[PDB]
Amino acid sequence: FWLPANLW
Amino acid sequence: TYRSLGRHLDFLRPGLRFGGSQSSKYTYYTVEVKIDTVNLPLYKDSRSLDPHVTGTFTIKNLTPVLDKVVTLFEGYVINYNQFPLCSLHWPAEETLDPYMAQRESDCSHWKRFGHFGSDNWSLTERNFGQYNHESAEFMNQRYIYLKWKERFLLDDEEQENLLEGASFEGFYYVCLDQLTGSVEGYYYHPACELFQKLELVPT
Ligand SMILES: [Cl-]
Repeated sequence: FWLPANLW
Repeated sequence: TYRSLGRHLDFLRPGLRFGGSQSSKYTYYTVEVKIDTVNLPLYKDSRSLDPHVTGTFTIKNLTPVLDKVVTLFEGYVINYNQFPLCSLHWPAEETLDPYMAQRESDCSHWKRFGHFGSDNWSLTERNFGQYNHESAEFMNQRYIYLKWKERFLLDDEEQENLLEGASFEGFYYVCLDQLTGSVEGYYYHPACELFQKLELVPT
């Protein structure tokens, strides 16, 4: 699924 | 009277693990995929409407708190006949609605894997111009195309049930390389014109 922007 | 039991493929069979990543400009997660069941659409009967693949996704360290997030997914295999590359030509059964996309979406996403010839592309043909009289049947080509969609949250990979927001709306275009076992994917969200990239190899 659409995964979090864990690099943002 | 009787119907075929199907086949299992060296890189599409029950019990098979893949590991790798799902990533994009602002995302990187380690992921593991496990194949639970396979029912390849070798012919057209009633069973070919049931999911051709079922398995699990595992996301490692999704939150700072949750070390393992596991989903159960179902999917279908492109065989260029009843299940062509253009999803809008799939059978009208309602359980296939979650896998539909516009023709241009299917076209561009399949093309992007880079394994098609440069010739004869038409947005108005049910296989976008890529399956002809001299093409091999899908199981006998090097690259197999699939669509996957998660539909349940689980606790462990031993599968007991515990998905409805926007972050679950799309699906994966998937391409398996039968020669090397490598798997590539694009998670496509209808409402956003960006994807996430899935990259896996067998464990
Ligand atoms: Cl057509």
